Amino acid sequence: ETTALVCDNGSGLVKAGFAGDDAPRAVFPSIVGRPRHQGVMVGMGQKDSYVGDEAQSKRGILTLKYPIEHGIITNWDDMEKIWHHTFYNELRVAPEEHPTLLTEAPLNPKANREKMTQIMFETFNVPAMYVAIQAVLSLYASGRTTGIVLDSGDGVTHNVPIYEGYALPHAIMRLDLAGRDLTDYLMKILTERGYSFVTTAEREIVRDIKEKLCYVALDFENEMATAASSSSLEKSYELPDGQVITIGNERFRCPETLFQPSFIGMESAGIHETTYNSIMKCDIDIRKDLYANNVMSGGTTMYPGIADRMQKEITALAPSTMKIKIIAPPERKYSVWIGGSILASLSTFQQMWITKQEYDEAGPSIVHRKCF
Amino acid sequence: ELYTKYARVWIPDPEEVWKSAELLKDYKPDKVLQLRLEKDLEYCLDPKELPPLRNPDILVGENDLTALSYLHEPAVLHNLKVRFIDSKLIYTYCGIVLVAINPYEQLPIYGEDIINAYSGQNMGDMDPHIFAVAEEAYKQMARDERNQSIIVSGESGAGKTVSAKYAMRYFATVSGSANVEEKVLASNPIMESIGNAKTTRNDNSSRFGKYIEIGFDKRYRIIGANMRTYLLEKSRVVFQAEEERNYHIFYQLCASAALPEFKTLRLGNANYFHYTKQGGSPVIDGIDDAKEMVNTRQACTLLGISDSYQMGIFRILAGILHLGNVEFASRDSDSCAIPPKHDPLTIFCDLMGVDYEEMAHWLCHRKLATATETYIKPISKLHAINARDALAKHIYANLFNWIVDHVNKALHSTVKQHSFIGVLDIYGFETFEINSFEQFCINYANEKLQQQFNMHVFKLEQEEYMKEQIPWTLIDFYDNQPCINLIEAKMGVLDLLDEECKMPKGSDDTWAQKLYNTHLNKCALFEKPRLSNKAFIIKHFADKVEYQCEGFLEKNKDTVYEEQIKVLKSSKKFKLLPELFQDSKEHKKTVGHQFRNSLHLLMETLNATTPHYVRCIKPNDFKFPFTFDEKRAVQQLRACGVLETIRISAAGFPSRWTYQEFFSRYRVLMKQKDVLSDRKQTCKNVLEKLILDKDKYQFGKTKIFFRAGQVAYLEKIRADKLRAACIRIQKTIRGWLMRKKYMRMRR
Amino acid sequence: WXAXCPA
Amino acid sequence: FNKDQLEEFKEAFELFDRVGDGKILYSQCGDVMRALGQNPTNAEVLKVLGNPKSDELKSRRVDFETFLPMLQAVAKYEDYLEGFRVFDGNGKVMGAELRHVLTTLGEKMTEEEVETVLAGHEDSNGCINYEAFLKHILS
Ligand SMILES: Nc1ncnc2c1ncn2[C@@H]1O[C@H](COP(=O)(O)OP(=O)(O)NP(=O)(O)O)[C@@H](O)[C@H]1O
Ligand SMILES: Nc1ncnc2c1ncn2[C@@H]1O[C@H](COP(=O)(O)OP(=O)(O)O)[C@@H](O)[C@H]1O
Ligand SMILES: [Mg+2]
Ligand SMILES: [Mg+2]
Ligand SMILES: [Mg+2]
Repeated sequence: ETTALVCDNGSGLVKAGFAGDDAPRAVFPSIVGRPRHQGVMVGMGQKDSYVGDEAQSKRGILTLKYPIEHGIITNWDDMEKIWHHTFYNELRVAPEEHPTLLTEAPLNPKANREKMTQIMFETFNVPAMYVAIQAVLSLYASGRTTGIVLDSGDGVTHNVPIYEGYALPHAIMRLDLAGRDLTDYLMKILTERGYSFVTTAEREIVRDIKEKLCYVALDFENEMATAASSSSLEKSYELPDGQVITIGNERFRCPETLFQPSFIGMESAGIHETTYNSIMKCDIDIRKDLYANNVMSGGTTMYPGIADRMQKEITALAPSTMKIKIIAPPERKYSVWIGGSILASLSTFQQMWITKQEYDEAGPSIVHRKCF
Repeated sequence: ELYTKYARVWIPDPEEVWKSAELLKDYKPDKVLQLRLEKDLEYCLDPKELPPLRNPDILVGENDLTALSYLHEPAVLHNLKVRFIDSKLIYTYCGIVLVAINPYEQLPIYGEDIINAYSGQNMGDMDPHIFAVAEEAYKQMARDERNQSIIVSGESGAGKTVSAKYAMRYFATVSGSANVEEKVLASNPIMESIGNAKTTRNDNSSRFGKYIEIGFDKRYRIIGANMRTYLLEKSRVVFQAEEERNYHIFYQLCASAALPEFKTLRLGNANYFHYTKQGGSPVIDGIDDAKEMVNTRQACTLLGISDSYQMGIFRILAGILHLGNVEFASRDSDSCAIPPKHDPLTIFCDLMGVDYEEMAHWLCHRKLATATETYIKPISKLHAINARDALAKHIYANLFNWIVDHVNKALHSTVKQHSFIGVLDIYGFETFEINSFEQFCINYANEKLQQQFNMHVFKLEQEEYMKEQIPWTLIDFYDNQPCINLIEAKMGVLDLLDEECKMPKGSDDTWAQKLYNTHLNKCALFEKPRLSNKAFIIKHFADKVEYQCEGFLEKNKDTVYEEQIKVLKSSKKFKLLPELFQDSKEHKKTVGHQFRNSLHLLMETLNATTPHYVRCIKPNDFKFPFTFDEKRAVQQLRACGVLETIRISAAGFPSRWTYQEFFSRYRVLMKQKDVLSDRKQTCKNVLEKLILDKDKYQFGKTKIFFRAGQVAYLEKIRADKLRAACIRIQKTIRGWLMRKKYMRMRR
Repeated sequence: WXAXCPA
Repeated sequence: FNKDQLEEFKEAFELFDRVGDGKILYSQCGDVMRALGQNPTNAEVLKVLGNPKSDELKSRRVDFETFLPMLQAVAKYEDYLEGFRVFDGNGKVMGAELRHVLTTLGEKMTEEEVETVLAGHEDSNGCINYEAFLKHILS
């Protein structure tokens, strides 16, 4: 009859679709462009601002803003433009008619959840909605009731252990390393080889280079010695104008910064050693079952060899006699959406929704008690 | 009281359910009754009931069970039994329902003289006969453009097929034009081949509803017919419990395998293939599948399936059997593969004419397509086996639909159809030692039909009441809607089953737990069996039935990966295979959801149409001609729901009389000044004298109603007076006989 | 964010 | 009963003695009682006889002196009319129905008894004037 909308705000991609189907039918970058140059021609259809695939198409003349930085929504009018575009232009469905399910990272400020509810009820008039933790949804997607989720998109990285369907909130970790701040580093190392990508439009090109050519070394010192000692490792890529650029050790050297955040000047350990510290914060009965399932989720885990590097150094840190297993389905970029698509369709979930009546009675406050 | 010296009552007995006792000495108000038997007994009246009274003997044997004053299990059973054994009448009006006991014998009651006698009559005047139902449908279709339906129900073998057969023959006789009836009959051996299965209780249990529509031109000549089917059991294709078979056609096909044509199929014997093997019993006593194959192909040929197509059918069915033998080796927890040059899959790919490498690939992977980007990913051995089995089930249900379409092409006639009369053969309520997803579905269907029947009877009686201008409220309506909402509604048993299929690490243990948390004390109709965490009990209209959870997640799962269908559609070897599919939301649906949707289309058909019911009973298991058993029939009347129909009419006003015939009967009671030449007001007075409560009887304009007790009083009091009158005359007449004996004394 | 970070 | 009555009754009783011992059988007791103007039912007759068993009812013999208390005990129209009007209301009664009820209900009689009492009272339609027949059987 009526089937929930499932929308994942993320950073970078918005991905959205109807509950109970196989893959998101709208996916596009969450990016708002405003034109910065003087417009010369008259009678043009020239437009206030552009969203998503429009802004990618015209990006040479636009300034591009991301309205979400480290899973926190920083600008609200931009975000409303992105949601408006999602429902009317991408899905072409009136939000009065469909419950909505919205996704978020853990330990981010409560004002984010409050204002994200207030906008959905008051401007869209969505009849009911819910806000869900990204990591939880990856287990629904991967068919497990137990595991430690390692999740990284653009923006926030976080670990959440889950055991038999119970969360373990004191062990949750959050890390700001992933995905954007890899690219902002890749621009600086490419400057060392004599290319300068400064503008916000050039950043999208560096992001595409990162998606195509980077990979994680099994041993970081062996491959730096090798690529110092050869050109065998070295690959060249064609910029949008037809120039060609050649990239050597920089291509493995960039995603290594996930495992040694001191490269960009962070304090914390890398993803393997927050994963291990997260399992260490759990009680000793469960640990054998957390080591047996590590579910990797979100796009920044897509680099080739990131699973095998994870398995190798966690096996170095772990006690010798337990199997470490890393689970990394090729789907994983969409896991959070697929998990939400399953969850929003369960019959047992239909009592969970915040309904408009409860909001009208109790105000934006309700979200914190009812959700998570 | 009603209990007196030489009253009669029924007492319960284990070897025949009920036996008749005389009341040896009267009851006075507790602990015991003194009872005399066809020898002598004293019986504990126990917390609490009196034993049921027995009706006065004039009522017994009269056509309509509602005429009986006392309505209860043993009076019903007795009336059926004395009619069946002593009279050898097989048909009986329970209310609107025709009850038809299977005689296991041929009878002269069918023929054109009888048909002409029934033509034009009302139901009431002639004794009950199946023609008396067909005639009602025929005339109501003449009265009103509304289509009519006839609904025939019970465990198969009760003879629902023969009861439809005669209704059609009636239509063919009363008006003529043309061959269609014989053409309709000739379809049955293919429908019984594809759609019937051995079940632990029975053979040739049909597992699907079948609906035949007979169309009429404006002058009610038969045009022709079209056949529909519903509620097909699918899980049987891939799963059987002990002592069940798969659908007959698989075994007929296996036993044929030595024949010349099937040599190419590489068919084995039926214990070889995993889909036939599971049941335990390839063979049946007295049904020999090799001979049945001939009947099947002959009926195909009369219905003019080309012998080109007939081979195609057996190709597909052999495809399914061969498919089930394909077996997987798991090579990760998350991944599996088919062991190289697997022989079953090779033979399957030959038969289906597809690339072995593409089948072998698609069986083990599934494809997930985002807008721009596509990922081919492995699946668990568990999912690979679920997928394979959902493919077998989807082939079979399409093949069944295609065969039924070709039979429609044979039956259809082009002259436009003014209106139609439709005949529904549908299985009855089902209960076994063990109950499983098949029984759960069958019992849900029967509850929904029983609701629709309750509605129709309530409507009819309500309209008759206001025809007689009595207030309506006196007829209560008994409503099973709260049980339907238990099964179908949101957070129902089915809705939680469909949830637990997609839930991660779902299992029947967790499913049963979800049931208990949701319903256990929130409802009155749902109960947990005391000793088990694995079963649950639903109180149906007919009985409590206990279901085992342990199967339902295996059986409820269908999902079919589009890749595997596209591979089959690509097959160029032969035309029937791509023809089946010729036609993505549906491919997700679970078997429970498909069944629930098929049932809506059935109810939407029947609500269009005004029903007449038949019920069928199978009085003895061993097919002994004209024998009856209390202990079987008491079960079957519950299964067919005659007993609720009766007890719901036992409350109410079961008995009805003309003022004319009541007065004619009971002038015996009436003091000659108290008799007026007006019947109505005289009797309105007399009944006020004879029975205290107007609450027990109502004056309708032309008929008197009474509650279930009241006619017993009238016959008892009548007999009391008539006995006294006879004794008083008789002795004085013997006075004159002694005068003649004194005349003897002089002689 | 609001303090320990730019967002 | 006075001496004259007792003498007439004794003479009648002795006429029923088929053995010469001055006695009748129990089974004849009812016949003698009815012959003397009483109209007792078989139930009343059996009651005054003491509900005898088959053997003594069929072969045990009692003299007048033992019979007499029984005759006394037994001795000690509008209902008859209404009883016949049950089977009427034009004042007639089927011969078949009266025959059936007298031979099938109550203390059923033989077909010959019914033919004997019914002889000459039914017309061509098979109807009995029951007031006249009643006067006849009460005479
Ligand atoms: N009204 C009837 N007159 C004569 N024979 C009857 C009648 N009803 C049933 N029978 C007998 O019942 C037996 C079995 O009935 P039949 O309809 O053939 O069962 P079936 O083949 O299993 N059809 P079904 O029960 O609907 O699956 C046959 O031998 C019939 O002759
Ligand atoms: N194939 C790939 N290899 C490496 N990184 C990728 C790949 N595809 C996307 N990314 C990067 O991952 C980030 C997007 O991850 P995503 O899950 O879409 O984030 P979010 O969950 O916030 O939408 C971006 O940095 C994107 O450039
Ligand atoms: Mg994400
Ligand atoms: Mg049948
Ligand atoms: Mg048959």
